[PDB]
Amino acid sequence: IKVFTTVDNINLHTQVVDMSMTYGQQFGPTYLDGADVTKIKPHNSHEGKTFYVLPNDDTLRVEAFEYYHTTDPSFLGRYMSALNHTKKWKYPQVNGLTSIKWADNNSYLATALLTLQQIELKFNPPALQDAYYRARAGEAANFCALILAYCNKTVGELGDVRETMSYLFQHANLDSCKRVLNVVCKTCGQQQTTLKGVEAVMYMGTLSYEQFKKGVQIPCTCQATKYLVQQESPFVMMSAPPAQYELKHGTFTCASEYTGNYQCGHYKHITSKETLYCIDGALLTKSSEYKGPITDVFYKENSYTTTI
Ligand SMILES: Cc1c(N)cccc1C(=O)N[C@H](C)c1cccc2ccccc12
Ligand SMILES: [Cl-]
Ligand SMILES: [Cl-]
Ligand SMILES: [Zn+2]
Ligand SMILES: [Zn+2]
Ligand SMILES: [Zn+2]
Ligand SMILES: [Zn+2]
Repeated sequence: IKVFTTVDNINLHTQVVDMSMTYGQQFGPTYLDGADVTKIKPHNSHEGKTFYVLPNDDTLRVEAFEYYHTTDPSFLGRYMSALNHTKKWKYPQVNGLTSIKWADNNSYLATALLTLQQIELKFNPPALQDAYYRARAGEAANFCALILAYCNKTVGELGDVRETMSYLFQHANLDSCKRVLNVVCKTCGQQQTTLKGVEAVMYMGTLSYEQFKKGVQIPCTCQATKYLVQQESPFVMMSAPPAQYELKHGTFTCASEYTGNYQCGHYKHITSKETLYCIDGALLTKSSEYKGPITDVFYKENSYTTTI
């Protein structure tokens, strides 16, 4: 039988396999829709199908770099292992967002996936960008399997939305983003650093974008005030340890609810549309008011300068 071997599922390579030998002896580690067939001999109904293989020549290595933006040999295999599960998850439309039916601890992925459908991101690696597009359109198995691989998580492992968003933002074009903070000490006085890229969109310490513009209470080298002078991003992520927080319809984009123990707990997603919508995977609920344990709030921005 003839088959196609790729690394990216774009450059397909016709292959004349031997039927008596395993894939493993001929190509090296070989996969089919995420399922490892390394140790299997070719069945007949495998004829002319696409198998992913671990880059075993320079052409393939270069093609893998250009599609995934990593040369880590574990990557292809971790991706394939995730996909082998994520492809059996369900991806219902809830309030015109692709969510995930709860399975294999995916609270955090659903929340990241819903959040990503509501903010402006361009992913640098083609495999992320192509899968993201496919995901907003309702088929998201690849996109979730990729998030798992890129974040060094595996199916069932407990995940933080804020770490996940953080890892993913490092594969997105934010080069053009900018945060100017000014920090004020009673004794040291004033200093302002610029931050760029990921560090420009994410702050750990309070949920309220308002409070950040009005400044917050951080330590000094000698108890100071860090305030926000200038923001140039399409959004901001404001994060803090879970605390009872009030969400007011129209003052934020969307948010992460986190209920339970450090790590063992469960993420839900609140999005501000015409009313407040709470998406718990496949389950949807709505109310005009919301008060509950929030850990991340996303906000819309273009260009803010301070009047201070
Ligand atoms: C940290 C983590 C990991 N590594 C994996 C899965 C979930 C969490 C978590 O508890 N995250 C929440 C949002 C969280 C993040 C940060 C501080 C927290 C303190 C108490 C309870 C929860 C806290
Ligand atoms: Cl890179
Ligand atoms: Cl990248
Ligand atoms: Zn090629
Ligand atoms: Zn890259
Ligand atoms: Zn599974
Ligand atoms: Zn000081």
